[PDB]
Amino acid sequence: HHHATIKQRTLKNIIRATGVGLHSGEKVYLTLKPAPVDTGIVFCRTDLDPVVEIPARAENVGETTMSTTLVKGDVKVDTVEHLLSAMAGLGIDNAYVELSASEVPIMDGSAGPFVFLIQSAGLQEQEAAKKFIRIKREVSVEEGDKRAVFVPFDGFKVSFEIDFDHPVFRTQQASVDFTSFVKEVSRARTFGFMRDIEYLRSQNLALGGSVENAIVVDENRVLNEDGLRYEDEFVKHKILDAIGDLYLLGNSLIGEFRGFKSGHALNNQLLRTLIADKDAWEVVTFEDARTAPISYMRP
Ligand SMILES: CC(C)([C@H](NC(=O)c1ccc(C#CC#CCCO)cc1)C(=O)NO)S(C)(=O)=O
Ligand SMILES: [Mg+2]
Repeated sequence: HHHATIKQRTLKNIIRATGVGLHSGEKVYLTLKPAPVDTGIVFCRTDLDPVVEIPARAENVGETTMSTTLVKGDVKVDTVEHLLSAMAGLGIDNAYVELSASEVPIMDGSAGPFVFLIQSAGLQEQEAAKKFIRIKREVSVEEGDKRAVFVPFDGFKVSFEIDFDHPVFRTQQASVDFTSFVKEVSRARTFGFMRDIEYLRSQNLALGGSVENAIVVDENRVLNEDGLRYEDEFVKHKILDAIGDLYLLGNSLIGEFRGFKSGHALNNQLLRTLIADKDAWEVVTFEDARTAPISYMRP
């Protein structure tokens, strides 16, 4: 009976998965491996000689059209946000993500398969304190009517509001206080509208997309035969995307995020503004899990 530091976590065992890239349609082999303390999440292109390694950090984000992409020179890793959301939701600090192709596999469009594979392998607590980024001041970015904000909050909470001119919503808004990740949002799938598909595919985007890995919406209806997993699956997926984009900070957050029609580009603009404003955040640890504002599942 004593105080217990909240510790960094990595994988207990290797995870292997095969899939297809949502936007490239390429077949890709994925391997998640444990990593030492303070490594962070690092993506490794193992189809290249030499292997190119890209830390999953805000400073390495290149394009943010359709998905969050990591770049180093001529080498990219596309669509990292759903896997990163699973890592953040489960509290994984350190891991190598090996990919045989430029895009993370889409799986079923959600973080569900990733959390299942990770939790089946199990997590391993490590002998070093977990570092948190605590929001100390309000930080806001806007572009037009889009908005993304960090607010101080003793915990971790994400709110999101979207406005789509579309019958399938019959405004969607949701707030989640991390209730917890596996239950609340992990299973929420990405979505696409048929009105955009021919244009997107002409741009070598959405080439792997299908009803097997996305909610496909036409003029009026969801086309997936078995429908939605949640009444508010769309905005729940926006929250999933935000959690993964925010994990590009490299540490879990103590604070609140509020998104208003935000997406990957504005999310990354928010992280860059936050990092530059060192008055607005500090790195903290917790030597006694009992007085911390966050708690994590058993490993
Ligand atoms: C929701 C987004 C934030 C983004 N999703 C996409 O990009 C996406 C997803 C699915 C399809 C499809 C299909 C099909 C079909 C049927 C056969 O042609 C196309 C695009 C995302 O989840 N990023 O993390 S989006 C678009 O609002 O930016
Ligand atoms: Mg998404």
